[PDB]
Amino acid sequence: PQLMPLVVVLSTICLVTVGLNLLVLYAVRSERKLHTVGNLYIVSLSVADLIVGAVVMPMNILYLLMSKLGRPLCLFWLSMDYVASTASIFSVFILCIDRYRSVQQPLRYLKYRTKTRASATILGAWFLSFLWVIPILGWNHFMQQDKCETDFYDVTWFKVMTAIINFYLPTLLMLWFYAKIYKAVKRQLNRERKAAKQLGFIMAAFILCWIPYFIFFMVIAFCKNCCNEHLHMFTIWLGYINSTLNPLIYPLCNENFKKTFKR
Ligand SMILES: Clc1ccc2c(c1)CCc1cccnc1C2=C1CCNCC1
Repeated sequence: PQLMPLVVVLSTICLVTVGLNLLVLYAVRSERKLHTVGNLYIVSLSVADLIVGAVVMPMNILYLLMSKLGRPLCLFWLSMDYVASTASIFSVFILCIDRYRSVQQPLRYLKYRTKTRASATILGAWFLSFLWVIPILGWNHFMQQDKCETDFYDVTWFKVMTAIINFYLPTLLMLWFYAKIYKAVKRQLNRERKAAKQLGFIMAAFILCWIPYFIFFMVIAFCKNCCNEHLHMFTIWLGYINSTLNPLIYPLCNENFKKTFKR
């Protein structure tokens, strides 16, 4: 009776998130000058972003309006949320791989940046994401140990290991890549400058949005009586606000999106 208007606001977030994602997808599939050989990489993120919104928005809202469906639907919800997040933070990983390779002194380079390899690496990211999904459905039947939380919530060590891997290794390798990109930018004395700003703003938006979620998650990872239902919702939804913002963060630095966004 005192939290429903907030639920309505989070529901209103859905329309703009889905609209922005579909707008980016249509922009890529329309303009040849915008149909860049590398833009397809970021498209993966957008596609993942779109999935996120849908597969998370009503269901999680249906989690808030209701108090504490069945097993298959909620399990699929968790699995697809996990695959969407992993696919996003590996589309960004592929983007940083490609920026690192392309800005590294391109003498015997620029010949491994085609579109077939773009599709191949996107397919590989999707396949590895599904391989990460498989544990969500099959935590049981592999090991032998009303609400539907993560199935391995009672297992602290696996939780810590997966969080550590899927945050540190992407984010730390990404910071390495961004630092070397910035070093190359500084030594190479504007489109490259705006690409650097785009990568920097995407980095700032995750780090800032998913540092509270991860810090509180890792505090939970060793103690149970340390976070209620409140200090977690306000972090998950800042992260999803970040996912919504990324389609609008794209034109801020790479503003070639002018004509296609105002057709
Ligand atoms: Cl960068 C990032 C940030 C958060 C998460 C991931 C990736 C996926 C892996 C992962 C593993 C253990 C616990 N939580 C998660 C995350 C979730 C929970 C499900 N809903 C989406 C957010």
